[PDB]
Amino acid sequence: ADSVRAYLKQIGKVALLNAEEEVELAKRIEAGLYATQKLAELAEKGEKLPVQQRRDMQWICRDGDRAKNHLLEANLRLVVSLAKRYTGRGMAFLDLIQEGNLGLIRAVEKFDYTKGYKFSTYATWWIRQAITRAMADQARTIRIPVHMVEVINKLGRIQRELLQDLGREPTPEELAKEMDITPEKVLEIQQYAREPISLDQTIEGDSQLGDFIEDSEAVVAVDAVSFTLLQDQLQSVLETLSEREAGVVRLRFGLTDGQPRTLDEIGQVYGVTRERIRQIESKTMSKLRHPSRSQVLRDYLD
Amino acid sequence: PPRTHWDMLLERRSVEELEELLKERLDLIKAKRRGT
Amino acid sequence: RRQPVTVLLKALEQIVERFGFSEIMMGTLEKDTTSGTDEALLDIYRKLRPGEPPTKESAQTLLENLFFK
Repeated sequence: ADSVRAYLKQIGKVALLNAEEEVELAKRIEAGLYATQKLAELAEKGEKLPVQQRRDMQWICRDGDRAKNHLLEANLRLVVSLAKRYTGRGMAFLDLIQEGNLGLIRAVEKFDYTKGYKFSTYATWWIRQAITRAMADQARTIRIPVHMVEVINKLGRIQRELLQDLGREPTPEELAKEMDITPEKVLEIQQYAREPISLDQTIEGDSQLGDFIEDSEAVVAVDAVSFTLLQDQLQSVLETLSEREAGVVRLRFGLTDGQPRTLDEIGQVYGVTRERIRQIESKTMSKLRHPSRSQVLRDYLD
Repeated sequence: PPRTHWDMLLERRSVEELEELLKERLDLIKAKRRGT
Repeated sequence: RRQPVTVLLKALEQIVERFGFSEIMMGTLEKDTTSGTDEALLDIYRKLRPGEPPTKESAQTLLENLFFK
């Protein structure tokens, strides 16, 4: 009928364990893990083993995984027990549950039975960390990193505490001193904490927001034509200049090629010292400023 | 170079502790087949 | 749709005696197959939570937790 309703149906099909049961599973899971590593090291070093001993060693490797999976399936209810408390903070319940299961996995990987502590005592840390670590990683569409997500929560914490001490929302200078940071830092943090909004959202009636965004780089027909008319006007001026003079002005700004060129690079094509190119440039520019040549382009200024 | 289940196990128990554990586990299967 | 009208009081004797005035109400009751308080509370349970095996405690807290607290 419902997705989550289906998952709880199946996790409940495994009976919860007791302390002695946990310790045993934690032993077999550990022996199988060492039995596996032992055999791998042997091939590198040689060290063949008794044909029979190797047989029941490989079975211990195989047997440890049943202990691993049996231990996980028994404490799945614990994950859901912890995940419920974090719904509605930007993550679906199932995603919280799965990330919690990841923490449960490591808890099993890192569990120590010799300490004699109940499993739920230690596994709760890993499930809680795996869920919150996941929320910082995913809950936001723009994905602030963890340390920055940590300072945001700490800042809001401070504002909350202070608000009760002061009776009013604090000013940036007060939060800056209370957190031991600069007032321009806390302001920069409050800009990061902004969360996005949906274009597909609608605003009054039947009009989605998305239809109001301008395309900035869209070609504006009134300017692109004048640009074409402008580059034709410049083509006229070049015919008035000396053939060497017109060639220099282009290459310096790369009108034909589309890329500028430095003087030394303009010296190779014309086989002259780069200073001479600078001199020719200066004389030709001043002549371009001459009253006759530039009169038309004044109006084309903007 | 990840951090694997072996690394996490070796960090908390020496090879002599693991070896003695393996010996116990080996004797269990040893008793099963040998002793009725 | 159309839970038997009798199952609700079974969820909560002499059901016929106190309401003997209505002839049709007794006709619907005669058509109701459930008998007893716990046996019919399972009938009403199956439709409220489709997919959960009832518990002896959950059956009784089901009806009271729903509408009376």
